Amino acid sequence: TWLSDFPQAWAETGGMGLAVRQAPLIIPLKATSTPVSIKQYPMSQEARLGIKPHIQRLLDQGILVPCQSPWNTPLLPVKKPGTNDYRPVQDLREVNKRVEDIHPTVPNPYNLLSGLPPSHQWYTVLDLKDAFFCLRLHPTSQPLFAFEWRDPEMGISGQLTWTRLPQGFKNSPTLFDEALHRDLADFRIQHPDLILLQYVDDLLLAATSELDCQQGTRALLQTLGNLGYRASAKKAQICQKQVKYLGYLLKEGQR
Amino acid sequence: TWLSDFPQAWAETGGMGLAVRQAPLIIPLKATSTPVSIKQYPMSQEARLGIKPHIQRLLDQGILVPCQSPWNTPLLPVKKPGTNDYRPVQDLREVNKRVEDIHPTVPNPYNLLSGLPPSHQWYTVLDLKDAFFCLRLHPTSQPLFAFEWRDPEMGISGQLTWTRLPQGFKNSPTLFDEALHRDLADFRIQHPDLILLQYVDDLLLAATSELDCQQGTRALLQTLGNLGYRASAKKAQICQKQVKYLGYLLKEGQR
DNA sequence: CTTAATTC
DNA sequence: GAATTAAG
DNA sequence: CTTAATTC
DNA sequence: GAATTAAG
Ligand SMILES: N=C(N)c1ccc(Oc2ccc(-c3nc4cc(C(=N)N)ccc4[nH]3)cc2)cc1
Ligand SMILES: N=C(N)c1ccc(Oc2ccc(-c3nc4cc(C(=N)N)ccc4[nH]3)cc2)cc1
Repeated sequence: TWLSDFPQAWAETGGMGLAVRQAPLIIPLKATSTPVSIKQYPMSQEARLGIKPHIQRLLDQGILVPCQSPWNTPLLPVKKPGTNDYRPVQDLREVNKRVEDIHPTVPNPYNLLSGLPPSHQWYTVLDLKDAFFCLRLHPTSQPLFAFEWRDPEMGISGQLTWTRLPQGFKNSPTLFDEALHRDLADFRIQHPDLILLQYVDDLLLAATSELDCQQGTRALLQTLGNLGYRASAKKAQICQKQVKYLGYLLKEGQR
Repeated sequence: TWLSDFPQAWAETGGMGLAVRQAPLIIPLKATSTPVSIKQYPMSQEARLGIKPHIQRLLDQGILVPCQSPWNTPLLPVKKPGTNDYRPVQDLREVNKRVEDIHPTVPNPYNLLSGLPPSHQWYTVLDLKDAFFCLRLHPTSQPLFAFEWRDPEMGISGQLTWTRLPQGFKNSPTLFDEALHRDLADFRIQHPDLILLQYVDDLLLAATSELDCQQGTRALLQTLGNLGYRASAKKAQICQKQVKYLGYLLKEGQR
């Protein structure tokens, strides 16, 4: 009943996340950067109809808000199979080129796993849902990610932008990893005998016994829920001696 | 009257050369080499008519002789401007690949000229005509360079081959340089105060005074003539303080 | 005429 | 990978 | 739809 | 240099 014991921690039962302890992020631009406004390539009705539901959902969630900005980047008619799942994909390359670089602090999977001791063979893997959207963007940095949205049948005035850390932004993974690391520092301190590996939104908790893993997982879920993050209950691998993490299969202390 | 004083040394007055002091060359094959017989691509009448005179001249000079050989390489319809000067060009690449490698002892022009002292500013440049043809090929190595020659109007049976070091053979330049160096060793010994640079068939004699250059050039021409080599009287640059050698212009001690 | 390398 | 060179 | 890289 | 990839 992991699902029922922690209603707030699961994305399926706790509503959209919001890292309440994290201050809205301010995105520094390179010293010579000036806003760039790239025109939106005309989108076909089919692509527009596919994307529409997502845009409305995000507007309802307050993740997207109307705005007028000197910045503008293109939205793409992206999918995968044939012409389904039209999730909106923003081409933020011209924005990324004007944003100041930050040190890449997210360790590569290989080195991250090196920190997994043979002594801890009871694992719990969790992946946070819509992780980036949990981090607020400071109002001053919001205009930077604006894009155009039109509804030929009288819909929206013009531009919309993100109030949360967006997908496609070059520093989103790193900024999210650093945050969360900050939010989970106390948990690590409260559970010295537990191993916690973090790779952006993918978490691995390792314990020496099934009990400790159970007690540790309870604590982690409780903490994540309270902080405003949400884990996928569907994909959760709880207290297993064999789990799939970052492309590896952890078994018998191997990999 | 350099031309009249040394009839035997100039190609224009001494007949074809023949290095009488040099033993016929034997060309060692790689340890696993076996003869290769490449078919002659059909040659058009125009190409055949252009090449014909050269082949006959060489046969008359004994430089080319009939033969039957398990080796055979192609003759090419080579020219330059449009369809003139049809000098025979043999593709000896499959023969070169089967001949044992030798150390490249011919110095590059740059290093060779480094041996030209500022003290010697009176130059004489000579280039030997048909240098390679002056070196005899041992009968045992002759079959290696065979090619096909036909005269639709009943001319030659089949193959012809060289009795002299041929053009297109990978070791001809080096073998010629080494020979000649051997033939001119005494001259260097008899003229210690003279500088003699050799680059295959291109010679540069350098002296400190116009007189020494005159006396030295006389001696060199006499020696070359007696040994069986022939210098181009037309291109000869005699006792000049400015001469063109190996692409460089030697002047005021420069280059 | 082939063939090995260099460009685009 | 189809032109373009360079060279025997 | 772009755009930067990789192949052939 | 024209395809083919990969990715925002
Ligand atoms: N596809 C196209 N339109 C074009 C393709 C190629 C182009 O240029 C060039 C093609 C070939 C060379 C070039 N080729 C060689 C071959 C050499 C050898 N191995 N003998 C030795 C040196 C050398 N230089 C130099 C430049 C220009 C245009
Ligand atoms: N001319 C032709 N018929 C062909 C041309 C190209 C062919 O293959 C390939 C083409 C392109 C790739 C390839 N392209 C990329 C682009 C990358 C990027 N910068 N996002 C990152 C990694 C990557 N791999 C790999 C193989 C096959 C056939």
